[PDB]
Amino acid sequence: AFTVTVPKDLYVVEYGSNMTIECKFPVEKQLDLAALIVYWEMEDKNIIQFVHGEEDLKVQHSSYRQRARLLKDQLSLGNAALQITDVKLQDAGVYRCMISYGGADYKRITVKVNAPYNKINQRILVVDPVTSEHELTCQAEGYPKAEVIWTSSDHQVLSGKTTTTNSKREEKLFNVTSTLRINTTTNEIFYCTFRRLDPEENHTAELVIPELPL
Amino acid sequence: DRPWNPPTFSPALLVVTEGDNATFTCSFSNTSESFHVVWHRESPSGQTDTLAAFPEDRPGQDARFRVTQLPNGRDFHMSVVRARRNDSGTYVCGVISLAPKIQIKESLRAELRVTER
Ligand SMILES: [Cl-]
Repeated sequence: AFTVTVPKDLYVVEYGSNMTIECKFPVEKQLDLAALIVYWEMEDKNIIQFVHGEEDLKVQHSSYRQRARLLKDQLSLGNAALQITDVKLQDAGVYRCMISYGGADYKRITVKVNAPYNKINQRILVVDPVTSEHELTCQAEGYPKAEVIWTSSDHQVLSGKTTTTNSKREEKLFNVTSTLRINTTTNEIFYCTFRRLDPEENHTAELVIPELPL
Repeated sequence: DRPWNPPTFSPALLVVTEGDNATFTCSFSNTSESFHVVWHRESPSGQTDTLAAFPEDRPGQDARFRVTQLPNGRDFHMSVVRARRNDSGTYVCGVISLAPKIQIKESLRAELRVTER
């Protein structure tokens, strides 16, 4: 019967970038907008509702107000392309497209959002010039929680104080700042490494204590 | 605005022998004047295969897969004529409401086992 097909069942998008996911549907002649219906949703939230050749924005979710849109140009070629700007963690999940055009079908697209600790801000402060004690600070945002490893150019393991808090700018993002107090000489190099946790669910086994054998 | 429940895809495990026919049942309560019911095969690697739908257009389907409506209008039979050993796997049915509002609900996965003769 009428079948909607999807080129990529999975998209991996960088946090803060723009993504465009596509759903294909059969077109053998001129696109008849009056009989065409296009529906985009994610976690029971309406994203795009295209009916009678026009986009119905009344039912659209607040989260996608002025950042989501359907590419009209691609529709004539039989391509339902959803473009979302400024992708956040909340945009990570399972999307669903529905197409009605002389028949009806729907497909599923998994979207993954990666928020790395790749925007690292640093600061260097002299605490005491007499003892040449310095204070080094690294900060970055991402998900999930990250620990900071301080190493010298000798790659010796150093211990600093790390503070992890929620990001004020965007929800569900962790702001990670670490501070190291150390006496050092000029032009020596230090490294702050942000080790992140698995962005996938952890695995757990349940253990139940049995009766004591004879 | 009357809420309705997701479709049921019974049996959860259908076991038939190759050469015979297998039939699923997709049931739900329709409050829609215009609606479609589709049949998907969900295999690993993320590929979703559309087998049949109601109403039937002709659209070119495998013909071994067809979806037919029972007289009561609430139960639908997803049939496979002469099931192959390669027909094993997980299958789902979904419903598309267009008339009252645009909403989509999908049934649970149902495993189909095709045993040798
Ligand atoms: Cl047929």
